[PDB]
Amino acid sequence: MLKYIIPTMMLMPLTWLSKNSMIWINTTLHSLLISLTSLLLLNQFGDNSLNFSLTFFSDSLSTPLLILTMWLLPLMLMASQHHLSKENLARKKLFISMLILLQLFLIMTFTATELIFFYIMFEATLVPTLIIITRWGNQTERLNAGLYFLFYTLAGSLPLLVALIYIQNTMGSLNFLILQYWVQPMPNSWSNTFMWLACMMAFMVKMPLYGLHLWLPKAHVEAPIAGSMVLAAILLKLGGYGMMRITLLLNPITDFMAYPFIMLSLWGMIMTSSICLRQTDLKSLIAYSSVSHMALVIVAILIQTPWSYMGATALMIAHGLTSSMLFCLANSNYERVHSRTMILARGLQTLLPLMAAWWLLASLTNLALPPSINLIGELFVVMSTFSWSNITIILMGLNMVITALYSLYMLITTQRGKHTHHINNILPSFTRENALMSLHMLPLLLLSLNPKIILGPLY
Amino acid sequence: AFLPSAAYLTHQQKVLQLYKRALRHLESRCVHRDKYRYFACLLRARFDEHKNEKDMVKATQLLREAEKEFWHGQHPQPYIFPESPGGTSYERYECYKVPEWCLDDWHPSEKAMYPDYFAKREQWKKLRRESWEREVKQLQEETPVGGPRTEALPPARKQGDLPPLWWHIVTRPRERP
Amino acid sequence: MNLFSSLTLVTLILLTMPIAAINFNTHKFTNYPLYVKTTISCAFITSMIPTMMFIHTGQEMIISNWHWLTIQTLKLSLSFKMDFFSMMFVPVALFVTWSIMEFSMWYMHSDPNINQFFKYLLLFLITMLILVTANNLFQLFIGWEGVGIMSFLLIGWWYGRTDANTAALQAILYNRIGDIGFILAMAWFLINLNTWDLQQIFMLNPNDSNLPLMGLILAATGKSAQFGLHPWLPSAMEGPTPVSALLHSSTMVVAGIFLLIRFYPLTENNKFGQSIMLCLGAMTTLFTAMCALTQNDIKKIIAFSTSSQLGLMMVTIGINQPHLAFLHICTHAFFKAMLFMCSGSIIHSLNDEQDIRKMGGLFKAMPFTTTALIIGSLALTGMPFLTGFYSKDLIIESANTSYTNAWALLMTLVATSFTAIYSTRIIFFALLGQPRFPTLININENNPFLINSIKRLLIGSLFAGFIISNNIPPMTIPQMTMPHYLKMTALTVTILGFILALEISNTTHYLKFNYPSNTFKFSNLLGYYPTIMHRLTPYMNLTMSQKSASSLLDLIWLETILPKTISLAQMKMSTTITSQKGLIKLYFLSFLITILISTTLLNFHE
Amino acid sequence: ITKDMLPGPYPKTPEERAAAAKKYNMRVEDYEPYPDDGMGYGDYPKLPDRSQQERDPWYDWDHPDLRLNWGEPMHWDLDMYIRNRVDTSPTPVNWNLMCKHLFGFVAFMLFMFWVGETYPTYQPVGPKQYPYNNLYLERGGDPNKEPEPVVHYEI
Amino acid sequence: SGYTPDEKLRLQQLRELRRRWLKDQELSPREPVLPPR
Amino acid sequence: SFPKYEPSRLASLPTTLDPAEYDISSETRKAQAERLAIRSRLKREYQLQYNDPSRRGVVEDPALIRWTCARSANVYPNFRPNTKTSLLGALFGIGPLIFWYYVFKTDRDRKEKLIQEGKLDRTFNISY
Ligand SMILES: CCCCCCCCCCCCCCCCCC(=O)OC[C@H](COP(=O)([O-])OC[C@H](O)COP(=O)([O-])OC[C@H](COC(=O)CCCCCCCCCCCCCCCCC)OC(=O)CCCCCCCCCCCCCCCCC)OC(=O)CCCCCCCCCCCCCCCCC
Ligand SMILES: CCCCCCCCCCCCCCCCCC(=O)OC[C@H](COP(=O)([O-])OCC[N+](C)(C)C)OC(=O)CCCCCCCCCCCCCCCCC
Ligand SMILES: CCCCCCCCCCCCCCCCCC(=O)OC[C@H](COP(=O)([O-])OCC[N+](C)(C)C)OC(=O)CCCCCCCCCCCCCCCCC
Ligand SMILES: CCCCCCCCCCCCCCCCCC(=O)OC[C@H](COP(=O)(O)OCCN)OC(=O)CCCCCCCCCCCCCCCCC
Repeated sequence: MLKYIIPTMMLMPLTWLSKNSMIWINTTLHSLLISLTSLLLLNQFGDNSLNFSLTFFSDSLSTPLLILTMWLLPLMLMASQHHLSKENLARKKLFISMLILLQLFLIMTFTATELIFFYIMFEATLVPTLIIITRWGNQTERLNAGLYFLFYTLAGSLPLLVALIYIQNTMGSLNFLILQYWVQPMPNSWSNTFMWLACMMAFMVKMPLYGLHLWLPKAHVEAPIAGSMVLAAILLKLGGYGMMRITLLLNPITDFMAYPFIMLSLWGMIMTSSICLRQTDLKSLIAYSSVSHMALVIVAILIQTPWSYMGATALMIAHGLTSSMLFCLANSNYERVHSRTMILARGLQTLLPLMAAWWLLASLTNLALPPSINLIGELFVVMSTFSWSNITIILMGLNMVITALYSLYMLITTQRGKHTHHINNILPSFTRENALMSLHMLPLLLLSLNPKIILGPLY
Repeated sequence: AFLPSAAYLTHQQKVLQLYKRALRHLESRCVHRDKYRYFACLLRARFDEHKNEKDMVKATQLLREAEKEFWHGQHPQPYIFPESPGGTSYERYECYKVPEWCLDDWHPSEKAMYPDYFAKREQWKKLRRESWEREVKQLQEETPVGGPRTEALPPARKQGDLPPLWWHIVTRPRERP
Repeated sequence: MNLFSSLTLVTLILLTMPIAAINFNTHKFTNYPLYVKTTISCAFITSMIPTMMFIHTGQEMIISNWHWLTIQTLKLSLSFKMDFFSMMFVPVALFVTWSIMEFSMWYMHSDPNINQFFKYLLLFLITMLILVTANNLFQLFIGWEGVGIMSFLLIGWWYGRTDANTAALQAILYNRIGDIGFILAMAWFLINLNTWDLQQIFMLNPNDSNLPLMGLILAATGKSAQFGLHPWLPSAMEGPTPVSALLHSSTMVVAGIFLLIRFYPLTENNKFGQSIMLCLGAMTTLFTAMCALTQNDIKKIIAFSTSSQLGLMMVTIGINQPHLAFLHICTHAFFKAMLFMCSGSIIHSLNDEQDIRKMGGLFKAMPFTTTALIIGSLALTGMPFLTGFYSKDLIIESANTSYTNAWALLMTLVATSFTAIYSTRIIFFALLGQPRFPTLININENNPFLINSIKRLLIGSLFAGFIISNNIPPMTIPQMTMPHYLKMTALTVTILGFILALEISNTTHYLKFNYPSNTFKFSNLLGYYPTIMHRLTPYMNLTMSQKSASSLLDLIWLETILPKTISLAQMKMSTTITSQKGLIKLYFLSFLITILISTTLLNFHE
Repeated sequence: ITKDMLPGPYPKTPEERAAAAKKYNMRVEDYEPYPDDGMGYGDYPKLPDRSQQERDPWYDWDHPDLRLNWGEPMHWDLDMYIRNRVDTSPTPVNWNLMCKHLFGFVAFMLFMFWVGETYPTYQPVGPKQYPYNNLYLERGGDPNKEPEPVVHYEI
Repeated sequence: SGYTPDEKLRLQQLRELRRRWLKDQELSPREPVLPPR
Repeated sequence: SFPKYEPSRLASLPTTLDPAEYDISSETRKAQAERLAIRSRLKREYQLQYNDPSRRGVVEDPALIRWTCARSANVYPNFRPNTKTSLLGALFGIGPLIFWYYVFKTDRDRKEKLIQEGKLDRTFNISY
């Protein structure tokens, strides 16, 4: 994995030694070169994971998250270069440094062979995210949002530290490859109950779990566009990655510990989606949609059937692409009206037709239109949870109604109807913005041709 | 109720609006033109019966029970004109009513496609921006203290002035673009 | 094998070619609608060859040409099923769509998004032929959601109009409520039969098929606009007239009926599903034909007409006669598409007038439209040996002569009378009588697009029931022995409908005014179902979406219990610790109390 | 925008109520806040819960699709009372009478389908008769077993 | 009683400017000026 | 005589059938004139900015900003935990969680009891 970590670190001299007008073009070019290089991780086998060293390996779960992560950096650089154009050159280089450093932490978070190194990188991802939100966020509430984002994650994860060090003392190792073969069944006790909670609640917060999700409609909304892209597209999916790693060590206790949390998700996706029907802030509507979509990933990991893991990792990759594009579309209208009120700018298909078509495609992938990998993940999770209990389809199916309802209302409020009269600074769509939308949507639609690469280690 | 100039509906205006709505809902009930013609003259006779009532209390009472009469006897799906609010073609072409300022954001390769149109548009924008300060100082010298009482706007007073707040009435899009 | 499968796939690839043309364009077109119309005419000509060589031998096959994805035992492939249903439905859909697009080359001619319109309409056709030629549930679900999304994009065509966007989101709402049951059926077949392919579903032949058939009936209720999930189809007339003619009369709305026809080996062994389909389709064909008796908007009348015919299709599925139902689909496409085309020709000639109380005198004024509208209404009501006679009459001859829910039979016959009543309502208010439209007569229909497009479906509505019903092979045994009152039932009830509604029509010429009774207000306000359930069920959702979910839980209580209580606790303990007066006496007195508690109270010196 | 033009706490003195009504651009005798039970409304006005469909459509509105003006105090549920959502407009038949008619019609239809299912119609014939022991091999019977002899006779 | 004389004068002046605008929406015989194909 | 119109929550009373529409008293005249005055002032203040050629941007509506601030930010500072909010938060918050918990727990206890006893038909079930 050292053929990826070293170019990501060489992106630091590539942004701090660049000419003052070349610091976006060079970082975009070489980050796209790293993203083209990321395809070598697709050397996956049906039996063995691509095991590099004592420190790094990459199975078919971590590989699509890595390719999405290394792809997301050029898209964040294209997204965040317009509103940081009047910024000081040193703070501009510091912003690019925080994005590069966050990618650097993420690519060795997903390839951590050992779990306490996973913890160190997993909590290392807080600090560039916290600095990006609380420094380049636009409104007043970025400080409070950074506080909530920091202290939900740390309060969930400092018991995870004690739990992982307890596994290191008990089993002898926190290598995942060793613990595939030295896993002991976890019996029923209160000690093993709080063992389970300490191993799970950090990732429950990072997914987020319903009831614990209060950081997210502040952290995703008060962030800048690159912060919202990396928080929605990757940093939620650390929780699903970590749960899929750590429920190896939590059997058969998960079979009766998952019962409340599944309820919290199966009801939570009914609530948060319903919250999306009454959100006046468009960016908050996309945030609660992200909560509603990650509730299915929580359910699928907690029922721990193969169809559920295949659908959950397909839903993670698909929601990363779709939610990143929806935040970028909301930014494309925020850079024209300078407000996030959804009812303010209306009728935008009369003025911006191709950008309305990008809104249309992002809304159709949001509502899981087949054969998108959104629908492949959604459908496979629904199959596995019908196998879990035959009544859950009601909570699934009603969700698939409400998920349609706000996905098109967002399309009807913003793009359709009569245009707002007094708003006259609606510029034509830049080539940069349509490039951003196309680089989100075209990989998402190409993955419908060959979806087996985003279906996880048990395809 | 809700009018831009008047703060209310007078009794005479309420009687006229009830008369128009009664004839329209009756015509919805009375599809054919001769049958509607007969019953519309009968309804005109009913309106011309109590025409000369001088007691405003008694007249308001008669208007109120006539509204009760109408609400009991209205068509459930009345006739609506196509471009009328509730019709089948109402606000249909609002997706083609592009505002004028979008023409300011064209590329020069498509502005040069219409040279006379934009060369004629520049003097519209010129006339607008040199009429603007005169009509603003017209509005702030004629409006009473405490704000304008009604939503009515004054006309132009001089020979050379344009009427105040005129641009989004003159340069509104056509109803069939 | 080499001719059949090749021209089968050539039809679909040919239909996808103008999508590549409109996506790979630079220029202004040399009549791209003519290009799409020529493409669909060529697709009809191409698809007739596999249909004729199916009529010869009964030659069926499956083209599982592209392996897509293997989920451990579920090998999803790009698999096209060429059986009786695809071989009969693809040429009918292509012929009707070719007529609708030559209609649209005249009707939508003033639209500056006409290439976008023909693009969307061809995308609808591609998704629908994906639906009907599908072999597994995933590909059928692709076509299912595709025709739903193109229904959204074509109801909300004039998107600045609020009512079009409202009706489009309404149609999506009811279709996704049906999709709940569709995905329920897919879930049941994967978990209990390890398949989405129809062949393994049919060969395993499950007995406990209550739940998946309930899911499929719910899917057909949502997609084919049965009762409970009906109002989106009359709402769907808010789009343009060729959208209502192609999608919402003949092609999209029969997809739930097509879904229950496709699973006929599972319905011919489940009597409970047959009774549920029978009662539901009889309820729909009663209620929608009753609502059509009093409507004044002509597209709403023809929309309740096609939903009543869908209810009759659900009835004849429910009496275990699926091939009569599919024959009635292929029959119904012709005259119902032509009724919408003639109504839209009236609408265009009268300057977007759709209310029938401003029509009339169009007998001699629009004579070809008059002729084709009369032929379409006679085919709808089952005039003998027009196309609607060759299925619908036989349906009644099977609905009477079978072990049947008798209330469903009586409501089916009352629906059959109501078809005659609203058909002569259309002919009486649109064609007969005197003018009621305004005084600037611009009545004109002399475009060869309009004339030829109604002409081909007119020849279809004359001869297509005869041609198809003689060319198809027998799949059941037709019940042909029955008494004279039971053979003449449909024709007698239809003639009674015509006579009674002529009496009702001639009562309107009198100079007598009656108050509207509760039956007229019930049938005129759509059984009160779009009035209550579109005001109450959104209300009960959206307050629950804000007063309970948004504000109360995730802005107050889940925000109260974890972060705010802990934050106030830490603030309060911080203000109690650091509230020291700086006095040295008090600190050393606390040290003495510390040493006394450490010795006497905790025994730290032991 | 500034602080004293943003919503604040619930008004309890009449001068704070007058300042609230001046803030929300409406008359003090027309200004009615939500009742202080602690639901987070604050000083926000309780507008009388009318849909935007009920507004006068012929008026020259500032926002014609919303039927709403500039500076006009929006309803708390303005996202809910748009013309794409919940309509409170008056109906020619009473609401309770509509519910009576709809529930009575649906219940009568369900009861009569149950009556028709309990007493079904049929034809005055026997059962359909099939050869080869009621088609034993065709229905999927195994040939190593042997069914009971189903024999039909002439009549 | 119809319009006031102020309202009549305003509608006449707005009518004149509106008809000037709508007449100036017409095309020249040289427009559209197309590129050399 | 005629059946009187019954207004509902979702079917309001018409303006024509309303008695308080017909108030010819002078205090209602002053109320209607004062509302016309406020609406005329806001209309003038809007369309002075709206017709300005120098303006190229968003005419900011403090009513809309005020509404979006009231829907989100002012909810918790004007929350008081009392009997009504506690009962509605415990009835609507942990109520359905308990409900769906007992439903899914009872269903899975029933299904596991049928499977481990050899009752549930799990014949072709090999995808899970
Ligand atoms: C590996 C090689 C692969 C080669 C083949 C590639 C296959 C397709 C890949 C994805 C294509 C997306 C690009 C087009 C859409 C986005 C841009 C756009 O809108 O442009 C408009 C523009 C034309 O319109 P315009 O008038 O100029 O402007 C638009 C107007 O303003 C007004 O706009 P509008 O709204 O009127 O028009 C938009 C319209 C709006 O229409 C819709 O939104 C309706 C679509 C949904 C319903 C119908 C489809 C339902 C599903 C059925 C189809 C799938 C299954 C079929 C298979 C058989 C059955 C199983 O959409 C279309 O016309 C698109 C038609 C195709 C739709 C495909 C499905 C997308 C729906 C959302 C996701 C669904 C699930 C995933 C499906 C993935 C399929 C691969 O198109 C272009 O300029 C095209 C430029 C070139 C595009 C290249 C795309 C591939 C790039 C990949 C590069 C690397 C690989 C190399 C291959 C390169 C191939 C050339
Ligand atoms: C984001 C906010 C929510 C975060 C939730 C985090 C998880 C919730 C539960 C955490 C419990 C504490 C960590 C447990 C680690 C268990 C490791 C282990 O070996 O356990 C077995 C051990 C058992 O000891 P042992 O393993 O040495 O015993 C040998 C084995 N037997 C039992 C056979 C003899 O458990 C313990 O010793 C104690 C476990 C419970 C600890 C209770 C104290 C903490 C209370 C909860 C704090 C929760 C977070 C607080 C902050 C909230 C926000 C401000
Ligand atoms: C205008 C240009 C047209 C093409 C010009 C170039 C070709 C010219 C004509 C000569 C033919 C060329 C040789 C033949 C083609 C190659 C043959 C071959 O073996 O191809 C390899 C394979 C054949 O399948 P396969 O089984 O060998 O490989 C599948 C791969 N595995 C086994 C790993 C899963 O692929 C193709 O043929 C690809 C094209 C397929 C065509 C249909 C694509 C539909 C896309 C839908 C996406 C979403 C579907 C979701 C739902 C699916 C159903 C559930
Ligand atoms: C085989 C068995 C068959 C059984 C059939 C019966 C079962 C289903 C029972 C009925 C459920 C659906 C009907 C109720 C909801 C209908 C909502 C709807 O369509 O609202 C339309 C409304 C605008 O309509 P309208 O006013 O007519 O438009 C013209 C404009 N003047 O638009 C709006 O007001 C916009 C609203 C947007 C938000 C929608 C909120 C409501 C969502 C409801 C979801 C219900 C899911 C139920 C799932 C059950 C699964 C078991």
